[PDB]
Amino acid sequence: ISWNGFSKKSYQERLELLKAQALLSPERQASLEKDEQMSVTVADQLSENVVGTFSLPYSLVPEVLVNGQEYTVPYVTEEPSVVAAASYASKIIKRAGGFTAQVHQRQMIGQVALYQVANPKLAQEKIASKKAELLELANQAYPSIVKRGGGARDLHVEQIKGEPDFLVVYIHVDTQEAMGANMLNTMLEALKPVLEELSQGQSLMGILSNYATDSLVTASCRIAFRYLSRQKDQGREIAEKIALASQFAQADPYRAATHNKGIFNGIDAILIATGNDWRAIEAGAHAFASRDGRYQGLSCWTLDLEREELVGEMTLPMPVATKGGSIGLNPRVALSHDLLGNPSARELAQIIESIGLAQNFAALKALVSTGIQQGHMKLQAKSLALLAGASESEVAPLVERLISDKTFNLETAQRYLENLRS
Amino acid sequence: GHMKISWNGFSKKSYQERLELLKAQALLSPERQASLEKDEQMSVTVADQLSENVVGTFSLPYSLVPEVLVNGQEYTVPYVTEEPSVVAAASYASKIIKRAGGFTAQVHQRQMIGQVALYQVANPKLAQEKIASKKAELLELANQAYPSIVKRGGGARDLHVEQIKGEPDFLVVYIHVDTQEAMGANMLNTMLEALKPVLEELSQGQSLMGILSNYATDSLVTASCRIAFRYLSRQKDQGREIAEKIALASQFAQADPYRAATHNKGIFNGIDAILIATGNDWRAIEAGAHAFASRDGRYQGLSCWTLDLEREELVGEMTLPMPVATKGGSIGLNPRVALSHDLLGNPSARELAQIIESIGLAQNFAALKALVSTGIQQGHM
Ligand SMILES: CC(C)(COP(=O)([O-])OP(=O)([O-])OC[C@H]1O[C@@H](n2cnc3c(N)ncnc32)[C@H](O)[C@@H]1OP(=O)([O-])[O-])[C@@H](O)C(=O)NCCC(=O)NCCSC(=O)C[C@@](C)(O)CC(=O)[O-]
Ligand SMILES: CC(C)(COP(=O)([O-])OP(=O)([O-])OC[C@H]1O[C@@H](n2cnc3c(N)ncnc32)[C@H](O)[C@@H]1OP(=O)([O-])[O-])[C@@H](O)C(=O)NCCC(=O)NCCSC(=O)C[C@@](C)(O)CC(=O)[O-]
Repeated sequence: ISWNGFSKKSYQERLELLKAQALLSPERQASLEKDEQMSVTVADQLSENVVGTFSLPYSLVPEVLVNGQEYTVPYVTEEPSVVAAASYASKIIKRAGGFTAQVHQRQMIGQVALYQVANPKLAQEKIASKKAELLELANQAYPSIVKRGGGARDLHVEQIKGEPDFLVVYIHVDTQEAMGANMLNTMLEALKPVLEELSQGQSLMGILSNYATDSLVTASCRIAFRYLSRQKDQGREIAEKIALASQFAQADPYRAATHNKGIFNGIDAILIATGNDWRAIEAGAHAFASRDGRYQGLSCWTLDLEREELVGEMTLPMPVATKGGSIGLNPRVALSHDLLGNPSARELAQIIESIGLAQNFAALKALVSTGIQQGHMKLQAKSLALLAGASESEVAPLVERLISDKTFNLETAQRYLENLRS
Repeated sequence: GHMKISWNGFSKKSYQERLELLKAQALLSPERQASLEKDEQMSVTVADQLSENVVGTFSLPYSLVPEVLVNGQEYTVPYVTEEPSVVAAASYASKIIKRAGGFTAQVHQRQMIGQVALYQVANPKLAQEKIASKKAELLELANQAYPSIVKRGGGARDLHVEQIKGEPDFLVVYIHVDTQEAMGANMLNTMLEALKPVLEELSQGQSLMGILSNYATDSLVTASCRIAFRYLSRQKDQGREIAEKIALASQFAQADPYRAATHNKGIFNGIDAILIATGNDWRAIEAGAHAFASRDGRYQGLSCWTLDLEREELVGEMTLPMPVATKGGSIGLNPRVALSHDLLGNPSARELAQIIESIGLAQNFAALKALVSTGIQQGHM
């Protein structure tokens, strides 16, 4: 069964189409049809001073092809056109072969800040020359069930200049599937007393870093010009303008901020659905956006003129998880993982990275062609046309006559739908 | 000050007791209090209007951060977060800072920046001089396509052109528009799209895009607190060391981007919580603020904590772009978002921006105080 015409289906028809796809078990489908929410007693366990619950929309972005595997992505967003834009971009890019994505590394970085170090140079080399014992110390409670390529893998000391000067020790630990810093804090808590003794300094803090450069993930798409425009040869011009738009985000931070914001309309939507910490992802990615000395766009769009293809690519820190937190407490988050086929943490990271590039593509394509206002008043005319009882074959001629008028309401679509039937 | 029911021991109250205490405060109307007691949620029919392909609704916790004193006015702040200890830390930090006199905050400006990128300009210098010398007609043009914002005190205020070098060269026109209580995305892009045809003619170039910018440097807001050392520790003699170590933690975030990211992440645990509660766009705030953190060439912490040794006080300060809104979006559609604005006394957009700016510094304060003293090992309650 295809997702064609899913645009124009009603809420009840969307749930029947999802049931036809057979993506959810009987229990999860029923849970979704009752619109089961996280209970107040559960929310009382996740947060403090809880006095109720707050609800947001829950949507589906279909036909997300990542590495030859197709997914139905769950979105949680309150902003109109975000889901429609990701769905439109996902369909086009699926026709172009889908996304290719990889996880370069998956390790979390912890750091211990030391200060009041008499000689940072000798302390740097003294701690460095005990790297083996320091990592052996950090690995002593995880000798084999973790020490199979996981565990504390690397350590190094660096002199960070400034006011004052800090001696920072970075530890690199294999994260596994859970969002548990229990691994990290066990290694940090034991290294702090030793690092103080080796450096003859004082420890300021031992904390995880959300600048997760040991968890980079890249996704890419390759779109033939013929897929960008129905017109003859104008798919190349749209491609040229999308590559220019990507260079603008590299040149002006005022554009980079908006460029990267559009990326995170989708990334945060799937991060919320899957119960992931979007503040950590937003921080690491936006810090990553200025790694070359200036805040620039997080994705690149270039032209392959000889193959006649538009190429998109984006690398971000994406240390997402599939266990822990609200994943096992929020029943709709568990349903979101089931919906995606229970992907691994690395597989989920490549799906999120792909929808962010898909979200970015739909924004740039609209900005450089029709504009972003046009696409905002076509979805209203569409939703108002469905509330007026229009069939699928008559939505399009009703939207053209509604969008023709400056202002239209439900009473406007109803009168026009009646003339269409007269 | 007494004669007003206090929030002491609110941590230890049960869910039903929290609603009774909130009812005793008399902050919500009979309808809003009842709406909260029924735990009224946004319906699927309403959510159907906010998003596409809606197949249900997604629920998050909804919490209260009490005793948020901003500019001598006290508030009960609503939080929507799924992360444990976030609400507890913001409540704890707000109580201490309330004892220290609360927050002082200001709004420097409240204008949105839109931009039109031009390329293929034969003479960018002459095109720059042609567009600049017609600022008056261009901004009158920008206000003629959105007349309703002019009738309420707002609209396009300033314009300027910039030559951005590179490959290729861009000629970018920035407009500064007064949005009033709205975030003004629909407003701005409507004005930009109307300027695009004219700017093409003035420059004899091609328009690439006309779009709002989330780098809202015309909407900076800073909040600050001033905490005597005696308030930093219950021992009333260890507050100096706690103060010194929080200032060191604040400078670590200025020196190491690996710390700055975590430092700024803790800020937005609270900022995003109140942005969701009030129906505001946290993606826009996250993007502009994190871009703002690298304005001096390196990604650094967004807040400053310094020592006033002669006054024996810890000083905190944070400036962020905060172009929040009180009308539009899901405001007035999500019944809990309208309840959140009522709970805060229906503050103006500028007053709301100073509450959000203050709670972000309060969140940052509680994190630094813990990392530098007990540490954040698990903190499971
Ligand atoms: C929104 C569209 C797709 C409308 O464009 P359209 O012409 O109305 O599309 P369509 O209705 O003719 O159908 C084409 C396909 O698009 C999908 N689709 C189309 N409509 C719907 C719908 N109601 N609900 C669900 N899916 C929809 C859907 O897959 C559909 O296929 P179908 O199902 O018919 O076989 C287009 O105008 C667009 O891509 N706009 C871009 C909006 C965007 O990218 N992001 C929204 C956030 S706005 C923002 O501020 C971010 C930004 C833009 O600033 C970032 C930046 O500046 O870089
Ligand atoms: C958590 C406390 C307050 C406990 O520390 P404590 O002193 O043992 O708590 P307490 O019960 O003794 O103090 C009571 C008061 O504190 C608040 N409070 C205290 N407990 C609760 C509770 N269960 N529920 C609701 N409110 C609570 C509340 O205001 C309460 O007022 P009262 O009811 O007594 O009148 C303290 O240790 C703390 O502030 N820790 C900071 C933890 C934190 O910042 N969490 C945020 C998420 S972690 C994060 O952001 C990542 C990070 C930190 O790396 C970012 C960064 O690096 O900056």
